[PDB]
Amino acid sequence: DIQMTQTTSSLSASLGDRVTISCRASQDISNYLNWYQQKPDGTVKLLIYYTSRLHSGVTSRFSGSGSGTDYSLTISNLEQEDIATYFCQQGNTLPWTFGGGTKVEIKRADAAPTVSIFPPSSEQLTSGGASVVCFLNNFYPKDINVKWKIDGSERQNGVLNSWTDQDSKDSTYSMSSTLTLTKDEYERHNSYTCEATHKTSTSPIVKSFNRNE
Amino acid sequence: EVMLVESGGVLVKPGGSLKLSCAASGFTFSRYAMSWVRQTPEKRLEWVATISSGGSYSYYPDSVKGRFTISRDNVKNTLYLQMSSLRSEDTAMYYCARDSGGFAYWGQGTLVTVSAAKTTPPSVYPLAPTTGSSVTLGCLVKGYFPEPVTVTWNSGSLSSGVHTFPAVLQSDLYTLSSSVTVPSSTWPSQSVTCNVAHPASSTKVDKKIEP
Repeated sequence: DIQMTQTTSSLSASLGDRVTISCRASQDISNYLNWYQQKPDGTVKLLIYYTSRLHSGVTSRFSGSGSGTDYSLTISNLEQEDIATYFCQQGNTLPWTFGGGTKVEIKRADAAPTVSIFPPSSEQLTSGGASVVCFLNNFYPKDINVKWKIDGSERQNGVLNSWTDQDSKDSTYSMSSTLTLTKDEYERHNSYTCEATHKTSTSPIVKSFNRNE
Repeated sequence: EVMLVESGGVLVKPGGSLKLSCAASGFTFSRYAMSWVRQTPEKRLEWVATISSGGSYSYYPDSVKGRFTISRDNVKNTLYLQMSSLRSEDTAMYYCARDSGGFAYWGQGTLVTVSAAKTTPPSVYPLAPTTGSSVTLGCLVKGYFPEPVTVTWNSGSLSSGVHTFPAVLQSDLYTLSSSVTVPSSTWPSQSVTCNVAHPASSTKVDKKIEP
């Protein structure tokens, strides 16, 4: 089997940049090299086949080049709609095999997270559980740290974090953090705080509520 | 327009069998070889099967050879993948594609989850909130299995300012959440509800965000 390697698994580039994504085959594949784009929502389309042939309906901002073992996908000028993962694939010898993908991030100006904290719903409490949720929305760059503090002490067990893909329209990221406690645990404490560290603020960005209020 | 639509991806127990379908339209189906390609949760793509235009010749990689069978109906314009002896590592999004130059067209995919874990409906909780011009609300969708669920707001009338987070699996149950941001003048004077659908449990529930 032939192994396809995209040595860069992610890149960050600015709107208007000419962007190059590279692919190396473990042996000469004689120009039988195809490129795919997968959007964050999972949609896949063929961009380029046989090294350099633009597939019908695809924007001409995409092009492909190469020969032997080394191939490249070029984006002539990066646009907002290009947030996606790009995969190479050899069609020289069975089994057909794919590279591991290169995710393209749009480098935008910094954006501070909007932080929101939510106490457990009365419904969940009545059932014996207590999830506290903290949304950190529309920030850039993706680098962010979130701490939960309960009566001022950090809590790490019972935390579930999730991140959106880069937003197709504004190029920001968002994050959700959920701290799940038992009702009994939740009721032993007063102050619940979700504290984010991001480059847009020299101090932590804090949202909090007190059970006694 | 060329269209391919996969179906049949559901939860199946290890050792089990499942038949996927792919409905083709917008091109002369019987003139093209057709393929299945799958993608693991880690986002790696793997070619699964190809069948010749006339249906006579098939090809599979060793990973699935002897367990999967590709077939087609050149009157109904449908492609099939019969899977058997399924293993948890067969868990993937399964896509159907036309062979032309490359995998020239792809469907939206159908999710096959191979797991011993039990089907469980979500518990849906409102997230309600200290004011500003905009207010953020949300819906916590907790403890369901398998994926997927779909979340909308106000029956889809509210789409702007929505973030729905990818589900995360822990201890055989998924949790996800969705946030929506609206003008403070719109809530609570006007209602906001989240609508959560979980096909595996046949549920569709509405949860009003009450102050």
